[PDB]
Amino acid sequence: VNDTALLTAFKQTSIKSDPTNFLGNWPCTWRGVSCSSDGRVIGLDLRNGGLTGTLNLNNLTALSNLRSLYLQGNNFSSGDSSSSSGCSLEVLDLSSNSLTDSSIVDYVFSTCLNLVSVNFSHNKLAGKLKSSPSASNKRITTVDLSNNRFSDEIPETFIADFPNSLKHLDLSGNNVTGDFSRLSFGLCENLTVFSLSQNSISGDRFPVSLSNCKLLETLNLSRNSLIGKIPGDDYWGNFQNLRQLSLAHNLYSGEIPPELSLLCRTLEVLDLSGNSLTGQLPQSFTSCGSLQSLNLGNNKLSGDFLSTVVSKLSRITNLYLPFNNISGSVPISLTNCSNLRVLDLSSNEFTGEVPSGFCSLQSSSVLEKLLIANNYLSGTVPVELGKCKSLKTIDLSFNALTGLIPKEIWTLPKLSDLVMWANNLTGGIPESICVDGGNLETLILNNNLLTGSLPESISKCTNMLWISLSSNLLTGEIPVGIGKLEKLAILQLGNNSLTGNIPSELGNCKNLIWLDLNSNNLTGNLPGELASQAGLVMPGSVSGKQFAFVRNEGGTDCRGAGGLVEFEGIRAERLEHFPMVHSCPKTRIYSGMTMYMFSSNGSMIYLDLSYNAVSGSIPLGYGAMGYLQVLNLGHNLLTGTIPDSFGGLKAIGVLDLSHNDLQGFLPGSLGGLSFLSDLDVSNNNLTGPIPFGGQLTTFPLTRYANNSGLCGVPLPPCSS
Ligand SMILES: *[C@@H]1O[C@H](CO)[C@@H](O[C@@H]2O[C@H](CO)[C@@H](O[C@@H]3O[C@H](CO[C@H]4O[C@H](CO[C@H]5O[C@H](CO)[C@@H](O)[C@H](O)[C@@H]5O[C@H]5O[C@H](CO)[C@@H](O)[C@H](O)[C@@H]5O)[C@@H](O)[C@H](O[C@H]5O[C@H](CO)[C@@H](O)[C@H](O)[C@@H]5O[C@H]5O[C@H](CO)[C@@H](O)[C@H](O)[C@@H]5O)[C@@H]4O)[C@@H](O)[C@H](O[C@H]4O[C@H](CO)[C@@H](O)[C@H](O)[C@@H]4O[C@H]4O[C@H](CO)[C@@H](O)[C@H](O)[C@@H]4O[C@H]4O[C@H](CO)[C@@H](O)[C@H](O)[C@@H]4O)[C@@H]3O)[C@H](O)[C@H]2NC(C)=O)[C@H](O)[C@H]1NC(C)=O
Ligand SMILES: *[C@@H]1O[C@H](CO)[C@@H](O[C@@H]2O[C@H](CO)[C@@H](O[C@@H]3O[C@H](CO)[C@@H](O)[C@H](O)[C@@H]3O)[C@H](O)[C@H]2NC(C)=O)[C@H](O)[C@H]1NC(C)=O
Ligand SMILES: *[C@@H]1O[C@H](CO[C@H]2O[C@H](CO)[C@@H](O)[C@H](O)[C@@H]2O)[C@@H](O[C@@H]2O[C@H](CO)[C@@H](O)[C@H](O)[C@H]2NC(C)=O)[C@H](O)[C@H]1NC(C)=O
Ligand SMILES: CC(C)[C@H](C)[C@@H](O)[C@H](O)[C@@H](C)[C@H]1CC[C@H]2[C@@H]3CC(=O)[C@H]4C[C@H](O)[C@H](O)C[C@]4(C)[C@H]3CC[C@]12C
Ligand SMILES: *[C@@H]1O[C@H](CO)[C@@H](O[C@@H]2O[C@H](CO)[C@@H](O)[C@H](O)[C@H]2NC(C)=O)[C@H](O)[C@H]1NC(C)=O
Ligand SMILES: *[C@@H]1O[C@H](CO)[C@@H](O[C@@H]2O[C@H](CO)[C@@H](O)[C@H](O)[C@H]2NC(C)=O)[C@H](O)[C@H]1NC(C)=O
Ligand SMILES: *[C@@H]1O[C@H](CO)[C@@H](O[C@@H]2O[C@H](CO)[C@@H](O)[C@H](O)[C@H]2NC(C)=O)[C@H](O)[C@H]1NC(C)=O
Ligand SMILES: *[C@@H]1O[C@H](CO)[C@@H](O[C@@H]2O[C@H](CO)[C@@H](O)[C@H](O)[C@H]2NC(C)=O)[C@H](O)[C@H]1NC(C)=O
Ligand SMILES: *[C@@H]1O[C@H](CO)[C@@H](O[C@@H]2O[C@H](CO)[C@@H](O)[C@H](O)[C@H]2NC(C)=O)[C@H](O)[C@H]1NC(C)=O
Ligand SMILES: *[C@@H]1O[C@H](CO)[C@@H](O)[C@H](O)[C@H]1NC(C)=O
Ligand SMILES: *[C@@H]1O[C@H](CO)[C@@H](O)[C@H](O)[C@H]1NC(C)=O
Repeated sequence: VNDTALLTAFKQTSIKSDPTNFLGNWPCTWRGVSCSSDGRVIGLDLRNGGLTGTLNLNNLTALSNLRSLYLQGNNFSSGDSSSSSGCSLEVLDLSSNSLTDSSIVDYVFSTCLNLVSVNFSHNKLAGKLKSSPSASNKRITTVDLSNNRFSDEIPETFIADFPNSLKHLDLSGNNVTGDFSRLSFGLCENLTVFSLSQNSISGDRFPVSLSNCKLLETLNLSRNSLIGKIPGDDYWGNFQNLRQLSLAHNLYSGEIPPELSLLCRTLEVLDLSGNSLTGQLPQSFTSCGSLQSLNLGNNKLSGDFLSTVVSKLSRITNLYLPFNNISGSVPISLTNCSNLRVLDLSSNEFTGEVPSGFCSLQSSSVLEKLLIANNYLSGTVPVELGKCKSLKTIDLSFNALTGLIPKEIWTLPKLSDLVMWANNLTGGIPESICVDGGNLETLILNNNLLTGSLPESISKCTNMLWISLSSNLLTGEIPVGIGKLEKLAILQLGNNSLTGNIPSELGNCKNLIWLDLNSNNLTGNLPGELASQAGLVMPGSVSGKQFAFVRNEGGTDCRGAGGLVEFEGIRAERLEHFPMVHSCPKTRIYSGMTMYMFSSNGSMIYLDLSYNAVSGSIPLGYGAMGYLQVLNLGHNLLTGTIPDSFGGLKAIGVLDLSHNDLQGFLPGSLGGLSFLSDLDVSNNNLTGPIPFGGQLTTFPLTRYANNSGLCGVPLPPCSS
């Protein structure tokens, strides 16, 4: 069994697909294989090779001298059981694969006594935790079981049963359970990084052994169900080296113990967000000269501690306090934080004016992100913000601002996200956008009082992902240059007074997936190029953004098919009381993060053109939109017939064609539409039988009413 042969064996009895030809030259000359001088294999590096196969580690460990095995970033599944061979690995990397049989972990823990670092992260390893590395293993230092599918309670001695040289143990990203106080860390020597984050571990007390981890640098216990008070008193003196602590998204309550400031000699990161903490950051925390990231969001904190305490922290660079009860005016002492790059105070009870002193710092300010959404700020957008040349994101939405958008905002060089919807801002969009100022990714100013037209200059914002200007007082034509924005994914211009034709150039927007021009004054014909991207849409950087969708539940009497709104830093409760939510008698609020449902070769997703004066026939190409979930062409002057191609709108759930002048029959293929949950073809001149398949026979009468001779259930039968 020569080493040269085993790899070829592995290549034939494992690899199922090599679309990149990563092994075409297949001992030492081969790709990924590193050799020693004596002519023995000691390393196999096949990371990110797009390999599809079935890994059985015993066929690689047969190699006598193999100590390095990199298979991370592939599509390897788990193979048969062990053929009983000897292991010599020191480094093993099986990350980002499709392993499922966790026996591969029991084998590496039983054998592989020279194992230094192992990583199974981002696989599908299932089952309960059981085996810890062999006691004969005297070198293992880092072990990463994170982001798998492990289950059930953790063994009481699991962590403690690790060799004494362990330094880094990552168990985050599974669904293990258990009262945390019953878990033993043992003497917990040499341990510096430990994470149980993102599991279902309960516990109202910490285990006593944890206090033995005197060398701990990162303690991450976030996204569990730990309850009670944060351990105070002298407890945090055990961790004289702790640099990062996270107790976020647990069930902790009470005040933040002043004794937690024992970590302030070395603490660099604290995340206590997502609990039910009250009071303020105790004054004792002034000694945190090393703290860089303070995240206390989604709690119930209040008081003046931003000024009494946080302003005294010099190394602060990332400050998060959104979703709290902090009232009053924003403190100006926060400018004494000279190294502050990101600041988030959204969803508090702030009053007064926008903070601006950050920019007139004796030096240039490094502030890049300023977020104060869902507060009660008033006045105008300070022109002083134009001095913060490092600014990239500005979120002032859902305040009570008024006045114009200063020229100095639109010329901030690095600006990227300009977000101030749900205010009373006036003025227009400069003709000098993205030319003298930053090339934006998001321009979200819906529900304001802006006026004028949309500058043709918008064509210069080639990085644009999301435009929202709905419910303003805009006029003019939609500039044809919009078609140059090939990264533009979302475009909302509803509830304005726009005139002209729908530009054919919209079809050049390669990534456009959401188009809302409803309730304007547009004329002309439906451009056929709006579907010219069906089956070609690539996903893009617009994904991963907080949104909320308010579904108007009032048929066609309610204008538009709902409301999609950017929702960073905003409370749902504040939306459910927005009068535009009362615009429809009945509503439901969906919320989440923007996420494509196709990896490539997609189509448009949302199209609302209702309440205009567009005329002509429905372009047949519109039936090709396979991922289209909404099509609202209602309330126009459309003529002709409903294309039978509409039978290929497999993803559609809402289809509004009412209050037009459509003739002919309903395509029978609509019956094949398995997600069609809301159809309205009433108030046309449609005729003939209603398609007998799908949900079309169960809809209310009002969805077919006022036509010229429709028949069939739910209408009277056509034969009488
Ligand atoms: C422990 O451990 C843990 C784990 O376990 C961790 O955690 C982590 O962390 C991290 C950090 O980073 C993160 O990541 C990140 O994130 C972000 C986002 O975030 C957000 O969100 C998320 C999500 O959420 C979700 O999920 C969850 C769970 O799963 C839940 O809970 C929720 O609810 C949700 O869910 C939802 O959704 C989903 C999806 O869709 C679905 O499915 C469901 O159903 C629903 O619907 C989260 O997670 C987060 O959280 C956070 O935060 C918060 C607030 O803050 C808090 O509370 C928490 O705790 C956390 O925290 C954190 O953070 C913070 C701040 O914030 C701090 O402070 C602390 O410390 C911590 O850390 C939130 O909410 C994003 O953004 C990202 O992404 C990024 O990155 C990546 C890589 O990694 C890439 O790829 C991408 O793209 C991006 O990037 C960016 O950035 C960069 C830089 O770096 C660059 O490069 C790029 O470009 C970008 O940029 C930007 O910008 C620019 C300009 O500048 C432009 O251009 C562009 O375009 C853009 O825009 C990431 O991913 C994660 O997430 C976490 N996880 C967890 C689990 O949590 C921690 O860390 C630890 N700790 C310690 C150690 O201490
Ligand atoms: C700290 O701030 C939070 C967040 O703003 C406050 O919680 C909110 O308090 C209002 C008070 O009316 C709650 O509204 C009530 O809720 C239910 C309907 O959900 C109903 O029983 C009442 O008619 C009323 O509308 C609101 O739901 C609540 N928000 C959340 C997310 O729980 C809190 O009151 C503030 N605390 C102090 C001491 O100021
Ligand atoms: C832009 O369009 C609005 C509204 O017109 C559309 O709706 C109204 C019904 O609301 C309907 O009458 C019209 O045919 C379109 O479907 C215009 O404002 C409306 O003007 C009509 C004129 O009869 C008045 O009866 C309405 O009260 C008035 N307002 C509303 C809310 O309807 C507006 O004039 C148009 N602007 C331009 C520049 O064309
Ligand atoms: C920008 C993209 C990525 C998106 C923001 C994406 O992330 C969202 O998931 C987006 C596609 C989701 C969020 C809200 C959804 C609608 C909510 C709703 O009330 C439903 C009622 C009924 O069930 C109908 O049949 C289908 C309806 C209309 C849904 C269509 C799909 C929507 C729009
Ligand atoms: C690991 O090597 C063993 C030993 O060659 C492989 O087991 C054989 O697989 C072939 C092909 O499927 C069968 O015909 C034999 O009956 C198997 N047993 C033997 C030879 O004793 C095994 O398939 C290899 N595993 C992987 C994942 O490559
Ligand atoms: C990764 O490999 C898995 C199998 O391990 C592939 O999943 C199969 O893909 C075929 C099409 O090639 C489907 O017919 C099967 O139903 C799939 N099986 C399972 C269990 O999902 C998967 O396509 C591969 N992914 C790649 C190469 O990106
Ligand atoms: C479109 O935007 C306008 C902006 O004025 C909204 O008009 C509001 O309508 C309500 C109806 O109850 C009035 O109470 C408000 O006073 C109006 N706003 C203002 C600023 O006067 C309208 O609701 C939006 N939606 C549509 C037309 O469907
Ligand atoms: C998915 O998109 C790809 C993009 O590559 C399409 O395939 C290529 O399209 C480009 C133009 O973008 C042509 O120059 C290539 O000749 C195409 N290659 C092919 C077809 O192999 C692909 O057609 C799209 N798929 C669907 C279902 O629309
Ligand atoms: C079908 O058309 C009739 C006639 O226009 C509609 O009845 C009108 O309803 C509006 C508001 O609902 C009233 O202001 C009118 O006075 C009504 N006219 C008559 C003659 O009664 C009816 O609502 C339409 N049906 C649907 C489902 O839209
Ligand atoms: C582990 O800790 C023990 C006792 O403190 C020490 O002797 C040993 O050298 C440490 N091992 C490593 C690899 O640091
Ligand atoms: C505009 O001002 C009025 C003043 O009464 C206020 O009620 C309204 O909420 C403001 N608009 C917003 C916050 O979008």
